[PDB]
Amino acid sequence: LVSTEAQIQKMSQDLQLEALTIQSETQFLTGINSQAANDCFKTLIAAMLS
Amino acid sequence: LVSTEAQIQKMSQDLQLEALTIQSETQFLTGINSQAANDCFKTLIAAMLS
Amino acid sequence: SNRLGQLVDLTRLLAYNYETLMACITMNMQHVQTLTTEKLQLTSVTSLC
Amino acid sequence: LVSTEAQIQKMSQDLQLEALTIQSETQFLTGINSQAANDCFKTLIAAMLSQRTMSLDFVTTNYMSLISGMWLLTVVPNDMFIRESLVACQLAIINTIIYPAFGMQRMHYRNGDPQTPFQIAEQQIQNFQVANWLHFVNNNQFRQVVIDGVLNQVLNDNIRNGHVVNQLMEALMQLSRQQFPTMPVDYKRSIQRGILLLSNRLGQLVDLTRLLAYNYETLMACITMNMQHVQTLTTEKLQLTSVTSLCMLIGNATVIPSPQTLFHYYNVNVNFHSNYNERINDAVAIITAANRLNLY
Amino acid sequence: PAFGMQRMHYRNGDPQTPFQIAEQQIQNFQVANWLHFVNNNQFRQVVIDGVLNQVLNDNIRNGHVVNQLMEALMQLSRQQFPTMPVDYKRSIQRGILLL
Amino acid sequence: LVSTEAQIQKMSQDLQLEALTIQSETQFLTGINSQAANDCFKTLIAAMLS
Amino acid sequence: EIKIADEVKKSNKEESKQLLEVLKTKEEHQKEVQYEILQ
Amino acid sequence: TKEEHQKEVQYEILQ
Amino acid sequence: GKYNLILSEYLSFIYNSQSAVQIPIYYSSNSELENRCIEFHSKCLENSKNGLSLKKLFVEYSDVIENATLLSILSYSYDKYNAVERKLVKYAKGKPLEADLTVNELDYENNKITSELFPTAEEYTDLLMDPAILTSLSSNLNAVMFWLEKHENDVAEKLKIYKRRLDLFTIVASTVNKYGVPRHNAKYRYEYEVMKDKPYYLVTWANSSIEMLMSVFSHEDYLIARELIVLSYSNRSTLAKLVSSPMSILVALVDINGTFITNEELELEFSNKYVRAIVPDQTFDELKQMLDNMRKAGLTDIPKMIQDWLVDCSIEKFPLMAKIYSWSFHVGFRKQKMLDAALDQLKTEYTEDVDDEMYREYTMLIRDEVVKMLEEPVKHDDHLLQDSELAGLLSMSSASNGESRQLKFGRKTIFSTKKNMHVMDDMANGRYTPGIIPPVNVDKPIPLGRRDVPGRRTRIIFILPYEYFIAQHAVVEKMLIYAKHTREYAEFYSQSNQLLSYGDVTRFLSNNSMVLYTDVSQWDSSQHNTQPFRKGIIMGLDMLANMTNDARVIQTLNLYKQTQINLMDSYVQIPDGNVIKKIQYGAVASGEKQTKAANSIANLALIKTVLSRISNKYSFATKIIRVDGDDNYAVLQFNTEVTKQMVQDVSNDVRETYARMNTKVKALVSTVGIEIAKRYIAGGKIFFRAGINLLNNEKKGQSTQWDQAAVLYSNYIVNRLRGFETDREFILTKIMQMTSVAITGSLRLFPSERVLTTNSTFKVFDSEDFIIEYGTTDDEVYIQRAFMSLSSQKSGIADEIAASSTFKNYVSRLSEQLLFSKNNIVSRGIALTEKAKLNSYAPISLEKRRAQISALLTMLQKPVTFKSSKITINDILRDIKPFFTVNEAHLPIQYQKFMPTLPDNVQYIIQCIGSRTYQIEDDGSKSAISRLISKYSVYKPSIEELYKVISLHENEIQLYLISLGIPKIDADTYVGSKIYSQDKYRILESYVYNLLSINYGCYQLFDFNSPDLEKLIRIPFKGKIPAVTFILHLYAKLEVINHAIKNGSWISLFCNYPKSEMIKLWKKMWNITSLRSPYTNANFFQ
Repeated sequence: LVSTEAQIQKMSQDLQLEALTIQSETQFLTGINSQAANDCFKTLIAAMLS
Repeated sequence: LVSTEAQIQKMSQDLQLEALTIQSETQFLTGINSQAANDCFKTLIAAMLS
Repeated sequence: SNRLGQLVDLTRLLAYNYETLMACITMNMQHVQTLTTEKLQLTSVTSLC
Repeated sequence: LVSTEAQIQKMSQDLQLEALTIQSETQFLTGINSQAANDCFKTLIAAMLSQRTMSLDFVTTNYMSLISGMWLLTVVPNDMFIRESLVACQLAIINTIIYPAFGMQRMHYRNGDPQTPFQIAEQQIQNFQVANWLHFVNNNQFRQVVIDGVLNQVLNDNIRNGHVVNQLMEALMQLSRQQFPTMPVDYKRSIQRGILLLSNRLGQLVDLTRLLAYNYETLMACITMNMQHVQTLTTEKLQLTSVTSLCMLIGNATVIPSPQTLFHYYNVNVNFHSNYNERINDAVAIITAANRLNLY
Repeated sequence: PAFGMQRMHYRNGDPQTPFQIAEQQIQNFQVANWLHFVNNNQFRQVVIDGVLNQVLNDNIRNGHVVNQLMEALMQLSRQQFPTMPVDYKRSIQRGILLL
Repeated sequence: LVSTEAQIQKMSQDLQLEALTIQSETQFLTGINSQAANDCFKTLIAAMLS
Repeated sequence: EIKIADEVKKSNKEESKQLLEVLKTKEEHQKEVQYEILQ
Repeated sequence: TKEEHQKEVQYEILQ
Repeated sequence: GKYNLILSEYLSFIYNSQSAVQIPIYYSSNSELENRCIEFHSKCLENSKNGLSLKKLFVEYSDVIENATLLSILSYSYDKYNAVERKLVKYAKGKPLEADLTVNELDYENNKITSELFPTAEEYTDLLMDPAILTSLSSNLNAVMFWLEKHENDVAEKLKIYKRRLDLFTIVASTVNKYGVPRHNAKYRYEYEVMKDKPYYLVTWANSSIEMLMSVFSHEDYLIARELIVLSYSNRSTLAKLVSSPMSILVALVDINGTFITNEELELEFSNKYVRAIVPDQTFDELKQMLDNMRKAGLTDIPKMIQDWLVDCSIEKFPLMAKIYSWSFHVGFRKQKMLDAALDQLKTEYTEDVDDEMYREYTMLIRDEVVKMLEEPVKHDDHLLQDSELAGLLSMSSASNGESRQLKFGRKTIFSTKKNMHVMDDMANGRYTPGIIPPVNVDKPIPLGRRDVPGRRTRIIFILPYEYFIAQHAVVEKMLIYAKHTREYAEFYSQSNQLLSYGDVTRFLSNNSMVLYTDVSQWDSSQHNTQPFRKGIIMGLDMLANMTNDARVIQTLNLYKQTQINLMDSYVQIPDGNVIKKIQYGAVASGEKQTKAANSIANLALIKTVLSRISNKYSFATKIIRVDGDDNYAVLQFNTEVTKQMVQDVSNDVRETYARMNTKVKALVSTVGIEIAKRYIAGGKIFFRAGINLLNNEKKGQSTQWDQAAVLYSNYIVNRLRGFETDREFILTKIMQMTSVAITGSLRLFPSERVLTTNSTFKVFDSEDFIIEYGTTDDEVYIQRAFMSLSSQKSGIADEIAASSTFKNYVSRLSEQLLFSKNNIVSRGIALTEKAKLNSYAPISLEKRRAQISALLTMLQKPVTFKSSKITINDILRDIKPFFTVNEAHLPIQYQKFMPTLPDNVQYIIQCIGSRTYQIEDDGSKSAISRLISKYSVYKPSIEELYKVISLHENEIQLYLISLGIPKIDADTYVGSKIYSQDKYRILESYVYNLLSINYGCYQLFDFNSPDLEKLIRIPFKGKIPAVTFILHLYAKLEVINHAIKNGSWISLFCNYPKSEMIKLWKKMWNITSLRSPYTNANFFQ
């Protein structure tokens, strides 16, 4: 999987997060990790199968 | 060669960097040095020659 | 683009140095992809520019 | 002169500078002080009077230097500047202000070109105000006139009355209205800020041009030896930050040469001229006598 | 600056006031009208009860001149400030908004 | 008169003053007080009267 | 602490460090807003 | 201290 | 990095006994090394207790002596008796000096035996000789002898310096040894018992001579020092005046070949203008008479030097004239009896034969100036004039000292001279009557203080009741507001806070112009400062009374008028043995609130009248008139080039016209330069006298020996910048003598270099001259934190005063005058502010200082086991240091030299980056909060207090402002406006500039905004964190400038500071807990 650190950095760079401003874009980084990605993959395929 | 420090300062002026904002332009100054410039020149000419 | 003239000069310098040193090659310059490569960093290209 | 602190504060307000960056500012405010303004005034008038070539010193990152250089090339004939420095200043002005304003590709100017950057830009520029100002700067020259038996270099009558300052201003205004298609909005903002700083003092600039011309001609009346226009071996270095200081700090105070100062200048010139001629006469007499006496 | 006009080069000792020149040079009707009123606003010398008095224009007395000033100010606000940075127009707009 | 505190706060909100930037709007609040207002009223009316 | 991936929190790379600083500043700003609301 | 008082709030930016 | 070695060698020198032990204490930030430091200190203490040698311990803990930082040295000596005389007998080989007892007009000013002047111990007083400095003559002799021992075996020019100083010290030491070294007491005073059989001025003369001989480097230095040292033994009155007299003419003999021109308060634009010096024969006759007076006093070398310089009158050799001028002031003070000095001051010949027309015009001009100053505030009902009494109460801390009165607070009795405490006492006892101005006539004559300056005559100072200050404060503050924007008032004119310290006289110097300058320091009892002056002010007040409808403004003006009326008929008190002389004195003197501004007004009116009369015989335009304190100067421009006859005629006409009004003036007319009290211009160059005395003081200060060592180093720095170099090793020896503290009669603690040179309340000096001390290493940060922990101390006296019913009653009355009624929260803040304002009382400040020093001593006796997270300036600099890269650079010399007596390295800095253009004020004066505070009180909160306040809550800032005396409406306007958000940046700028001495020492002469300097600094800009950018740029500028100062070469700095680092440092930039001792402030101008 794409490195979580590298992808998080790229998302921050794209979102252009401003420290002095309260933004909705910040919450975009919530819960981004490889364990969650694998959880989604397994959940989707297993739920469709069962 | 153009002074690395002077060129970095000029480029930073041109880029309008903000310390409190995560920006793509912050990476534009990455790895700018005279050693790298000489390495690129030598690598290109030598690779074409050989 | 703030270094357009410098880029023209750099391209001419690269080409001239290449052909001047090419005049000193005695064995045929065979263009074929090699097994291993020489790594070139684009940050080095930015430094040169 | 306008108080340096007060003028710096006003310029910071116009530029909307970040707090505490006045000390570190290098795009607009660096080098602005009364000493530099006075030095610029003295250097310009003295170089024109003595017909000494001038050398322009500037940092291309300072936009205020480029706008003050626009004014300087408007008012001072370009033959007064060493060719390389004038070419560098014109190239910086063209590639930083004019061409980016009109969306033209950056000029690839060849060193040693028979034409100056402004001469090329005049052909390449379609805007009438900018092209007209460029043409005037290209063709602004001294006039050689023998006045009261002394050869003198006379400025254009439009420089003497400060009318050229309007022409330049027109060009600047046309540059402020451009879109800068290829540049980020911040670039247009910076150019507009520099032009705004210069044009907040349009009346002062007209006054300063008239004052320079008047002082020049008044002190020129006191010269007894021919003002020969020829490039000198060495130059006098003129910093564009000094020009910016002179533009930004000149008040409404008219300073003209004192009558006793004029008399002293004229007397010094007369004494030097008379000494020159008398020593020429002595040398010529001795040489001719030695030749006629066959002292081989 | 609101209308993009070149900065006035006003001469000390000029017979006309800056507003009198601007009135001739300004094309916007509301601003020019306000300039004309300011130029020609004067006291009326009137003898009331045997005493010479200086009387304000009736439009000043009922505050109607404020509406003309406000129309001129709104016209200035609507302008583009072509030669100025957007922050300068912002500052002028904010002052006009305060008023 | 309108409270100087309330009016100054309202003007600050309207001007959107920024601490980081040097602004012309910051001077708009200079010398606003009830004493100055009364001084202006008295000066204008007294000068017109005399 | 900031609920981000551990590899970003422990990173020595400048991008991750600036991201953490920006996130901390944002959290402090929101806390300041709520504190002013409470006051 | 003012910043220290503001820290007392129980807000976490990323849930 | 030489102070510790010199300290160790000095300890060996002064404690050369075999029982002498030096125990060096160390500290470290590293726990592993700190443990070794603690063990090493414990073992050293144990060995000394058992009397065992410590050499082996230096081998056992050689890492501590290497990697740890020396904190102090403990010295144990047990043979201190008669040590200095034992050392001195070696150097007493020469012939002792014999005083000439027929040199001074007054008998007691002749350096004869004390018994010959004070037959009995009851008659004795050291006030006429007291060095007034907390360091002994024995210490000065020890320092000189240590220097001689250290440099005994020097070679080359160093050997010549040693030989010259050895000859001068041979003179001094033989003279002192003839009578024996007098012994000081704990107060560093010399008693009758130890002075009976010695020359009365032996101690003070010896101190001055030691300073002079340690200030000798060249042969000319040696000649001047020998002449002055030998002559000042006998001459105590007229020597300095004799030597300084020629300068006033010399400045007029040097042509200008280019010059400086003041623009705004330090900004110079340079002219290439050439002006010839026009000197009439009468001036040359006066100079000849001055040299004859020099020779009649026994001078041979100094007049010969002046004559040699007079051959060419060149500015290149003028530094020798400036040297003589500066050296003249180092022959000490002239502390004559108050009776004689006063009688000299109030020696008046009043006449009815004065020009009535001139006096009426002068009075009218005074009235017009007063009206001009006070019209707008009076017409518009200014709040200060409405609340004049409250303004005076709030500003009492800025008032002059009163006469000592017995005050009681609670159960304690004190003898304060502070007028605020007098007001407290009078309020508590029902004696507070601002509406009544006490008379100052023969019934209640004015007590007199004295101001003494070397060379200059003594000035009398009124000591008035506090009612005069209360009545005059607001009116004089309005006067100062007017005078700050009036160019004629050189003392007050300033755009923000800085004065035209270089003066404005060279702008209009030309060949058709002449400058008339006059010393007016002696016009205190002149007839024009009598009834005409006071009545002009009274007429101005009467006119102003008709311009206002407010009863409170009218009452303020009435009280000011009453003060003037009372001072018109005033008497002065002068003690004389057992009889107090009451002497009629209806003239002007300092010690009154309006004295400075009123003197400026009167001098401007007088010079305008005189110039009006002088226009009768000559046509000229008066270009400028400047009234700068003790001097006046006006530039007159003519339609022709100035001739000798024109200069002589103008001088004579000015003198005669001043005499027409009974004013005795020495009107000096030049074309090229002037000589005033605070500077003199010659040849287009500016010079400042370097006459600050080091080992002698005008009067006993209210500071500690630590702070006096700091002041000694500050004075040495100022003298060095002005061209009078004293040996730095001697100054460091004095520093170690004065900063040492006796733990016991046998144990003495000497602080190390790190302790004394660290930025803190305890700072004394810098390791390098002219370079601010800072360091990024862990030990420096550690010790700065440790010292910051000791800054906060309480005062028992302050606590008792604040708890007293008198202070509480005063606070209640202040609160009710401030429109608060039993607020219970505002009152407590006001009480805190008043308790802080009590700090001006000398016992309270001394108690706090001694508490701080004692805490420091306890810390220094042990390795520093203190750790804190508190942020100091060194922490910031350590954070930002690793990201700076240094390269070698070059700056051309492109700036003129306008101060020829500057040290060569400082001059190099100025020539390369230029002189200061405009100054950012160090107190945050141009911040919104500071301007709001100044709107009501002249009390200036320290920039540290403002820095702390500006980061507090909104209500905390509001409460602080209300406590300072700002009305609630204005404080709430400031807070609700959120102006503190913008103000914090100005406050931080001022705070950092104060910490790093940007406006003191040589830094004040430099341009930190120079384009040349910023061309060497390359910091890529990252916006929206202005504090971090500001500190980075200031640090880079300091690094470059300090490198150039130390090395004479230039370095470019580059810092690409990461954004994350910027954000981390941003949090710390507003939590800086740092202090710098105000005693280390070296003000180049004074």
